[PDB]
Amino acid sequence: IWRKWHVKINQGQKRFATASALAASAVAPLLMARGHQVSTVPEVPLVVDSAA
Amino acid sequence: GALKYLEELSKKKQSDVVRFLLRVRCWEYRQLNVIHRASRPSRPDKARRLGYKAKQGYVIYRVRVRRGGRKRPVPKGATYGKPTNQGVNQLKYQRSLRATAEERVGRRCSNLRVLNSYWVNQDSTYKYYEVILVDPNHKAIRRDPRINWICNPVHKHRECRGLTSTGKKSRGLNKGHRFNKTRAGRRKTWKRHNTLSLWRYR
Amino acid sequence: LSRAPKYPRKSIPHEPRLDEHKIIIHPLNTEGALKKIEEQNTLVFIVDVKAN
Amino acid sequence: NGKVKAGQLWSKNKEELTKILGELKTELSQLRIQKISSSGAKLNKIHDLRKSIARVLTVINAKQRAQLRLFYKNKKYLPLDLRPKLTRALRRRLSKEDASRVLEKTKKRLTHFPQRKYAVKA
RNA sequence: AGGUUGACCUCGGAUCAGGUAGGAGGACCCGCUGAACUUAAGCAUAUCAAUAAGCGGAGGAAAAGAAACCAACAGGGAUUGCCCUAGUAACGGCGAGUGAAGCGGCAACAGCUCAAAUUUGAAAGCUGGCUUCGGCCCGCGUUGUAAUUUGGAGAGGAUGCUUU
Repeated sequence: IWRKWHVKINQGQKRFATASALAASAVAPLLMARGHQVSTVPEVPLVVDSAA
Repeated sequence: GALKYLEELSKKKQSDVVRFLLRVRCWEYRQLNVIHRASRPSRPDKARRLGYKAKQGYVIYRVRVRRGGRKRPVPKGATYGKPTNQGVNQLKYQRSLRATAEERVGRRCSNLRVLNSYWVNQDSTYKYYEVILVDPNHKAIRRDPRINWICNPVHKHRECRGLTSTGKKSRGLNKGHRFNKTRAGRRKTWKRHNTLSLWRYR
Repeated sequence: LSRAPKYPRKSIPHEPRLDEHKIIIHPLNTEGALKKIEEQNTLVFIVDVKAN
Repeated sequence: NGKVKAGQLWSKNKEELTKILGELKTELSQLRIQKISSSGAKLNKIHDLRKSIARVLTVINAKQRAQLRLFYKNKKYLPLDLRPKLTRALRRRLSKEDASRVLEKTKKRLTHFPQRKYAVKA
């Protein structure tokens, strides 16, 4: 059980990867290449009113 | 009070009066049994400062133990291993003869709890102790808040676990740099220093 | 002095452990018993092992 | 027949309970010989009388113990079977009053300086 | 009656009245006792190891614990445990090796009881037995049970307000 199970990652690298994923989520070709069905989505990124 | 005078007289153990009393009492105790009940403490000041009270449930037992070192129970008194450059005559027991006396008195009276014990006399062969014991099942003991802690099951056989005064002295439970290895428990400290602590995000 | 207890240790005295319904279980229906009935005026029973 | 309900037994007193016990034991002793002599539906009946004897003995014992507890209601020493069982350590444990006894100096200190109810403004 | 009648002290008896101990479990805990294989070219220091086996004693935790402490600072402030101190100070044949602690951050925090005093204008204290539950008895105890005091103080005064 004293095998190394967890990985310690720099928080700066974690934040970098989260920002890169957020930037990639706004690219409509990347959504289709990742497999989402976004052909009927009116705009990317999709922002809905908070009153709803 | 008289007990101040008894304390200052008990400090002078080489005076003529104290040596005479110790001699006659050693004779009496050597012709009595090895373990026998004392009707009252022969050193009332020492018993009182160690916790004895003239209340039902407090018992005094007098005991003599053979003084000196110890010997390993090996055949013909010899070891068949690597040479140790020393004989079995010079091995020292790690607990006191006082602690041995408290254990034997507790085994004799298994229904009581050993509170403390004190030196009363000695000769070339024996050392003599008087042991204070408390009855946990006596109502006078159980109703008194100054002593009813001993009725709890965690204080069963303090003399067998080193929780008496001589046990603390032999375990070295003192504060400071001279007691670095033993102040919190020697084997516990060794296990703490020898454990390998591995964290998740190491 | 004899004992004069302030309370009985056993509140209810126990019933006879070996009474007659436990002593006699059933007779024997074998030909040995049936022969002994006519030739010996003897009845054969199966009884408790602890009964004399 | 021979299946005595416990609701009937809970109203009887000692002597007729012993009489019912005796007649059930007698009929059981007869029907064991009937069992070893022939095969029939009497095996259900011997089972019923065994359970009926058990019920009668249970009712008699319960009433005896209730009467003994009423007799020993106000006495200092009770029989060991009528004393509460708990565990051995629980029986040897200090009573609540002896555990809650405090010294008189402690009583004075807790009387004149207890734990107060307070709050700290932000 | 005095060759008698008793009081204490010590030691005994009882299937006396009431209780308690033993064994199990033993992963963790507190002690005692205690190796060798192994590693040092071999090997009596050493290392394995203050371990395994053996023995005694507890609990849901145990143990420790309110300084005869650390320090040498502008001083910290019971105990325990984690990180760090630190593979450091230090110890060690012919060297293989061994190896803490103060400070600092954190989890959690909690403080107290006796002996040594004359209540002396009143043993004020307590086990047990019987109770009509009001109490009454047999006793323990003055070779000291209550209240008071524990070093942070306290005892005595003075003083005027607060507290239950």
